[PDB]
Amino acid sequence: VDVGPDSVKSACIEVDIQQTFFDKTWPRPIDVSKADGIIYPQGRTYSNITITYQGLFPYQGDHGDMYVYSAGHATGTTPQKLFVANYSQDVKQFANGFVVRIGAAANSTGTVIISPSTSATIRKIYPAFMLGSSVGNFSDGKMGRFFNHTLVLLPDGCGTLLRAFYCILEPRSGNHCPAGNSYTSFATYHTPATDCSDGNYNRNASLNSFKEYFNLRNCTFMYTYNITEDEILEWFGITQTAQGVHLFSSRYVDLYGGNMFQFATLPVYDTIKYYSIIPHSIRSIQSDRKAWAAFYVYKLQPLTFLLDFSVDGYIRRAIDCGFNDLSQLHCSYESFDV
Amino acid sequence: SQLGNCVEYSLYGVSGRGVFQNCTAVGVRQQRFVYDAYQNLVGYYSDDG
Amino acid sequence: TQEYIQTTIQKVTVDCKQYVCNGFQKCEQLLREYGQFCSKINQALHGAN
Repeated sequence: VDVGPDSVKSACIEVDIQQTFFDKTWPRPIDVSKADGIIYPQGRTYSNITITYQGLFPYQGDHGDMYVYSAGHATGTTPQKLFVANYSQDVKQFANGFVVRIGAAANSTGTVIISPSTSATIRKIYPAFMLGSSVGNFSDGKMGRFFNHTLVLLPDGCGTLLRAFYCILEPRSGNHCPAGNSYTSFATYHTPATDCSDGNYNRNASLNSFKEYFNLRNCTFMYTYNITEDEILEWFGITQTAQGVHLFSSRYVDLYGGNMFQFATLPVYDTIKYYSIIPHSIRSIQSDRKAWAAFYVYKLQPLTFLLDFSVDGYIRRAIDCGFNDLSQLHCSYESFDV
Repeated sequence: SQLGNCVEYSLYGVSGRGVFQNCTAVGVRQQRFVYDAYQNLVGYYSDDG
Repeated sequence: TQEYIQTTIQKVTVDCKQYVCNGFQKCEQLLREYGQFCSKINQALHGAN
């Protein structure tokens, strides 16, 4: 698949990694009683019943891994260096997949990470992921390099589309790029000043920044999904079976409720073993920095849950039957009230 | 065309015998097949709407 | 005349899931296809106790 032209820049934008600024404690563990993180049973629905169900669920009380994106460095009206967390090097085992809590803090007053004394209203931002079968290091020894075909889930268009592609990422050799000099971390970015016009959003802004660090080769697919903009908390999930990689989301079926339904299957058949968060930095001017909501990643495992299906079929309440002894009791009677 | 009758059915691979009735929707529409607490099929969203 | 009248029996509960499968996940996976077997064992003994 033709995924557009290669970047023609001789250098990448310099990336400043300062993890201290991203070491925040904003815990939002899975609350199963509020049905957080639940992927709806896939081939069917139920109405007005309480039953146990076996499937891939996050654990009750799991804090997950918090990630937060920030504004880059600036001087007045001229954005400079990107500002990121050490995320690209933090490679996790995929296991059975994961769910992501996105935009939970939206509408709250938060912090601009790059400037701790500066407050701003928190806005939802979508996570970017890099997933694959094999990992290792880059030319200078830093980790986070993926080999062969890598699945990249890269939101773009200032949060209006999700772009999913499976391709070989060939590190570019220019300045601050992964096969070049003075490399730290790759990162994606968009520049609101030119990319997020009220009308014409740049649907390739994040793709184009990704392309500055890597050449995309042998892409087997590139798919896009549309996202209507809002500030609503949503869940995203990813799993993998013999049929491919399954992408789940709450926004196309249960927007306000949060249950996740499958929206896509990707033809990715090698086993995903590793994943990482692609750090993203927004090249805002100094005078227009926003607070971006943190997202939380929680791992899935084959658990039995007690699921309370409402008349309209949504799961609003659940019990993690292995959480504690009290939970085991509720599950054995298949009821929330014993 | 056969509401109220006992019919054999095969709905997207799901089969058995039963009687269909026109009624108020419950469950998630997108999931097509509505099951009860004993895992019987108890409702269905048809492609005719 | 001596007489003994039994009024109780020893009360016993069983961790049915452990009894049957000993912590093995493959077994537990197959055990699930027998329905809520262990719930029945536990409830019957709970009532008996």
